[PDB]
Amino acid sequence: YFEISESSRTQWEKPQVKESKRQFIFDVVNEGGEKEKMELFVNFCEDT
Amino acid sequence: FWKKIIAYQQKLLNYFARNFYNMRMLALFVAFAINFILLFYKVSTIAVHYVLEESSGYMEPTLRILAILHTVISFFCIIGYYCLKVPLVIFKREKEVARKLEFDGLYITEQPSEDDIKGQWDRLVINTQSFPNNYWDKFVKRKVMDKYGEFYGRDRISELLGMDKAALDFSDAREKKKPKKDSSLSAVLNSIDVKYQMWKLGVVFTDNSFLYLAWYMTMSVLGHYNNFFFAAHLLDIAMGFKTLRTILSSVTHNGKQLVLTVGLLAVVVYLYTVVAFNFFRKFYNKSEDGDTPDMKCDDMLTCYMFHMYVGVRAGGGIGDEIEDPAGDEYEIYRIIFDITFFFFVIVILLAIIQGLIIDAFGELRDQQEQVKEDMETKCFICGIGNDYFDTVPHGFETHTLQEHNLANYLFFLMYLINKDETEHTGQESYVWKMYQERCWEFFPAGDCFRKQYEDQLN
Amino acid sequence: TMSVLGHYNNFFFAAHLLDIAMGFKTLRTILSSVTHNGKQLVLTVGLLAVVVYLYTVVAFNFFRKFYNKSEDGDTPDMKCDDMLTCYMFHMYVGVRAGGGIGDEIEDPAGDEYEIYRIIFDITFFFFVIVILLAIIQGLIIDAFG
Amino acid sequence: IAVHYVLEESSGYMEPTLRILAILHTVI
Ligand SMILES: Nc1ncnc2c1ncn2[C@@H]1O[C@H](COP(=O)(O)OP(=O)(O)OP(=O)(O)O)[C@@H](O)[C@H]1O
Ligand SMILES: O=c1[nH]c(=O)c2nc[nH]c2[nH]1
Ligand SMILES: [Ca+2]
Ligand SMILES: [Zn+2]
Repeated sequence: YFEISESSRTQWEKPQVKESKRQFIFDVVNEGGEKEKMELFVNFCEDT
Repeated sequence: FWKKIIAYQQKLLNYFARNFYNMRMLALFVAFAINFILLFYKVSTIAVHYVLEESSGYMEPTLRILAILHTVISFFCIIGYYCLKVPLVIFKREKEVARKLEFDGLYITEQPSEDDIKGQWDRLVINTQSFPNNYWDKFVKRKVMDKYGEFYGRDRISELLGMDKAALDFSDAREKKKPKKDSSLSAVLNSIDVKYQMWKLGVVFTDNSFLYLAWYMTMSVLGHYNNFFFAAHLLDIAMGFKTLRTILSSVTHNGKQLVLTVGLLAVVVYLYTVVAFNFFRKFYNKSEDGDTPDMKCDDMLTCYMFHMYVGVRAGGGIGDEIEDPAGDEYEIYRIIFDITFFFFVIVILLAIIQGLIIDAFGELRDQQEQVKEDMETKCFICGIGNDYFDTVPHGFETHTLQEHNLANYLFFLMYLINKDETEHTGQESYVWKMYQERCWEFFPAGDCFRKQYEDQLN
Repeated sequence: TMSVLGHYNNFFFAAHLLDIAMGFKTLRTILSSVTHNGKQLVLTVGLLAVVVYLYTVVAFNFFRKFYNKSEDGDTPDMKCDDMLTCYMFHMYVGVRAGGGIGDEIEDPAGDEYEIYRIIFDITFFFFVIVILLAIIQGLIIDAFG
Repeated sequence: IAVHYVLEESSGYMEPTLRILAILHTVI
């Protein structure tokens, strides 16, 4: 359990972040291998 | 002198074998260039002449040089692959026939079923002074004699194998063999085995790729008689590229079904031709003017040819290219005729014929995709799924590259053959005995080291 | 750049109607389907080119007199007197024709080469139109799917 | 006009062969 900021929630809800999340989800689910799925997810976290 | 010439000749053969592929692609360039030059002919004036419409003017000598170079390169491309893959085919066939002779007795007890071309042809090599020439087992005759001589007649077995039964014990007593130099005459006559070379040539002409190379060389030679014969070499890109090989294989993949459905289309069009020839003859006047009629259905042969050549290719069937039935006593009958022709021949049967080849192409591509998907989902040797290894990072890659590598298995088999029999370890001797007795239970089948020690390891 | 060129010529603004392709997902899918099987599509187009070239060679060597595309007998517009124009005619016309080259070339009735030319036309219609064009179309359709 | 369907045969044996074949087909 930890704390999430309302500013963080707003930035996550901003449309550009949503587009990035959609693109990342498609990339990992379709062609992203399950071997490095966590690596790709952490990279996506840092970019976001 | 002889040693020098033989060394140079063997060097040339080795060079051609090494550069077989490069020379094939060079032939591909030469075919492309020759055809690009050929694309500039024109007919000039009766005596008609095919002459280049060239502005620079250097194409004609360039074309002649390129044609000569293509013929030379094709000859080199056959000499290569004759020095490269013919030995492999000969070795494989020799191994097959030796194993059939030993384990199966296919020329002592069984005999070929009289319909196998290769089974019948391979009889000639059995009674040859050099039966194993690429195959490692030089005592296949001796072991066949030991296994079958006592029961089926030692004399008959020796006569069938073309060998001497009384020579083995004498050889074990003393060798009694003398080497010799090569400058002597008729030594090549004594050494050559015309029957073995005969059988080898028969196998080579049976080989498919050698036949393709021979056809390539023949078309290259015909290109000198007529330069347009070099156009047939543009089809080599089909073999060069995989998807084109798939496209060509799709044509003959459903070969029997395609032939039979073409025959069905032929039969139904013949029935329509019969109906038209018996009832709708006056509608088949393909003459633009009333001066003379060009009747296309006055006889059955021409009516059938017209139907096939025109109605099948027509978008709307025969009714597109025959007269209009308005204001006729047979108007409704001919309307039904045309509609049924368009439905059965064009809508259904032509679609089925096309779909057979399209689905064959799709099936071949899907089979290739499934093959590629496999060996990425399960191991080739054990068959265990990839995820079980993938529980640990890089697990499947480590298992397939350091634990169950088929290349490693091949290298192990080579190491067993190269290693002396006395110095085999316990595992090496175990594998060697099982391999010699053709017992493939040493291969891990559904189990691995990690699965066996799944709790000791972690 | 196209917007700037639109000031030089107002019709250059037509290229911006293609932006709906990027705007909408299914149009992006349609455009991506064209290049999805890019190598296979290029190679099968090349195969169609080679086979049509072979048919052009055969026609130029044997069936030249049948390629008169002139409506009147005053002057002949021969389309296969040279290989380049014959090949261009074959690609531009026979591929687009429903029944192949035989739809747009002369009629072979009452000729010594009648059966040979009938086989020529039927094989052209089968290999080029029925098979190869269908394969080219199906590559893109299946890429979209 | 009276139209007749007649074999365009060069050898000339097809017509009796055709009749024999038709009878054989019915029997078979
Ligand atoms: N027992 C196995 N031994 C080796 N490779 C295996 C085995 N089981 C499955 N494989 C798979 O076979 C593939 C071998 O790689 P690949 O065939 O591409 O090698 P290559 O011939 O060096 O490559 P390339 O075709 O690019 O020249 C890998 O994807 C590997 O996971
Ligand atoms: O370790 C880190 N990872 C990050 O993504 C990051 N962003 C700011 N600072 C950071 N430190
Ligand atoms: Ca020992
Ligand atoms: Zn394995």
